[PDB]
Amino acid sequence: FDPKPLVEIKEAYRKNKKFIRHHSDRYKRVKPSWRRPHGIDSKVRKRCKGEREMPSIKYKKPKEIRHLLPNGLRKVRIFNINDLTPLTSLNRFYCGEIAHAVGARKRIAIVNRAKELGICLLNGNARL
RNA sequence: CUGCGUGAGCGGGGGUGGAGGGGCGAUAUGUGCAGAUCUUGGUAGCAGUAACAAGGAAAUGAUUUGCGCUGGACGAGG
Repeated sequence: FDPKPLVEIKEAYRKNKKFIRHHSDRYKRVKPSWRRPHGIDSKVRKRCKGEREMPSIKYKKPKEIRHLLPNGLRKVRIFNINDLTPLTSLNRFYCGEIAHAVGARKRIAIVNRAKELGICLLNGNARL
């Protein structure tokens, strides 16, 4: 089908590189979120041997698998019972997710609609 | 603890918590920090360290005995 052969092209493009800020393992006041250096003596900016590597557009994914869920579908966020309506002509390419702040009274209503329409839920079986 | 994004960042799950919180378009800005012998607050190592005190005794201590030298009044100040 759609999910099964895509999940193995997705795995061919997985990188395990992280892009962590220089010296963030040495000072607690430097946070790990990425920043580019500007110093007059900076060696990360020159790409010397041994230093951490910088991010760039040559690591970006093909358009067909970028943002794919691990099971092979696209994610949609759902707040209402009326949010499921557009997922009827396409219920084999999407996987719904119920927002965190929706209460358990309304979650019963959403979970029953999606069962009688054949729509996958990434989030069901929680807070029940 | 876990998913997505080259990245700035954005989601979901289990505890805690006990009242509010968001998306999208235009618009107004006191709009993003590692440094300034930066400002204010809190906290380490140094270190239980330097420095200081432990005043002669007699089971008891209104009794016996050993040592030091300021002692008593008026004014200012309190």
